[PDB]
Amino acid sequence: QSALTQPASVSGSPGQSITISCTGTSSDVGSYNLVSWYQQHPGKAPKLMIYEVSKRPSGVSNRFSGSKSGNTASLTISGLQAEDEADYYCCSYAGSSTVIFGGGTKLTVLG
Amino acid sequence: NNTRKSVRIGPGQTFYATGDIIGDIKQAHCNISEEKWNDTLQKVGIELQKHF
Amino acid sequence: VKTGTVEEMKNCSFNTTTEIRDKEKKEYALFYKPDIVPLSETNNTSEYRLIN
Amino acid sequence: QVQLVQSGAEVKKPGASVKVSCKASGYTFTGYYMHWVRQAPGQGLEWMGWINPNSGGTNYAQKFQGRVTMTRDTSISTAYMELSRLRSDDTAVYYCARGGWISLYYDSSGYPNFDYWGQGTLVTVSG
Ligand SMILES: *[C@@H]1O[C@H](CO)[C@@H](O[C@@H]2O[C@H](CO)[C@@H](O[C@@H]3O[C@H](CO)[C@@H](O)[C@H](O[C@H]4O[C@H](CO)[C@@H](O)[C@H](O)[C@@H]4O)[C@@H]3O)[C@H](O)[C@H]2NC(C)=O)[C@H](O)[C@H]1NC(C)=O
Ligand SMILES: *[C@@H]1O[C@H](CO)[C@@H](O[C@@H]2O[C@H](CO)[C@@H](O)[C@H](O)[C@H]2NC(C)=O)[C@H](O)[C@H]1NC(C)=O
Repeated sequence: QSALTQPASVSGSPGQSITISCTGTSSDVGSYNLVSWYQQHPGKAPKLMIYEVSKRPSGVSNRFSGSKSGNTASLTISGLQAEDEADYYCCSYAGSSTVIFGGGTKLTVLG
Repeated sequence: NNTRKSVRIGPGQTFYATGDIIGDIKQAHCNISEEKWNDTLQKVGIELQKHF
Repeated sequence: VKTGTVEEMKNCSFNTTTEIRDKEKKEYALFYKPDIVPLSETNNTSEYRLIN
Repeated sequence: QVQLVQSGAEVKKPGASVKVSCKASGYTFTGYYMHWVRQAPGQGLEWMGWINPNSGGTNYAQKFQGRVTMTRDTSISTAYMELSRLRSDDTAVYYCARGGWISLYYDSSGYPNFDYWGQGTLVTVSG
């Protein structure tokens, strides 16, 4: 389907700031502020990391952040550690009471 | 979030009507502020106390 | 409706004349209950009429 | 704390029908929607649909019209998903998620924020 286009993979060293983009048409993410980023380790169920791209969840550290501009959202991670080695997905609201998930990526830690 | 249909009857004239409904069914509603309404009611009451 | 059910609307079907002066086809539309009235004293719940 | 559990495992013949049960505890079952998602091995997870346990209304995405039916039991507070016409590519995992709050004044079905998940259930079609 015409899901959200997303890159393949990224990398970064510990203590470095790295951002990952996720974009879609105006109807998917442009006309609405409903976006969410999900972290998924192998085997275990995914866990969400942000509400509406801006409001942080309870019990989640301040290392992660996210911001939307135009027709693309960006998830930024500051102070990389070994706990960030997992898959990241972007999902949003597609209109007519539907939810669409992105392709997803994998994050690697140098060293 | 209703949507419109297009039924054509007679020469060059159409009648519109509601067709399908997309999205969860909810109820229309109206909203007023409580404190402001109560203050206005009390003001009107004290103004009416002069006549009664 | 596909998403559920609504109590304030009824799915009424009736025959309407097409662009041809004498030719009828079936059509459907959703109508609000206050605009719907039982037709006659005969208690046939499948028949209704507009309030007109 | 809030807990969600599902069945252990299920195996069925190709073209057959399967059923999955997901149960919740720690919160009122009639106060929130329930989203169902499917994840293929090593591929992007797909969203199937959502179900409202109050009136029984459900909605599904395209490519699944009439092939999947979702219902619930309010007395025991469980959600059942039935699928039919299985295909060889249906070997995947299924998860149930807790979505937004039922307000009865403003729509909240489309909000994609769901936090509490379960261990899921694995389905395979060897054939
Ligand atoms: C309230 O109701 C209105 C009326 O129903 C509703 O408007 C609808 O919005 C949806 C958007 O989700 C429209 O669907 C799209 O229509 C365009 C044509 O204009 C299609 O090209 C789209 O399909 C393509 O893109 C999709 C996503 O990019 C892909 O998934 C798909 O495979 C195609 O590539 C898509 O169908 C719909 O057309 C309108 N309705 C009308 C009558 O045009 C509105 O969204 C509702 N609002 C709420 C909050 O419920
Ligand atoms: C209201 O009832 C009418 C029938 O009286 C429905 O129209 C039919 O719907 C079925 C299933 O979608 C179609 O196979 C028929 O072709 C339709 N008939 C006509 C004349 O178009 C209508 O869908 C019902 N309303 C809603 C909201 O479902």
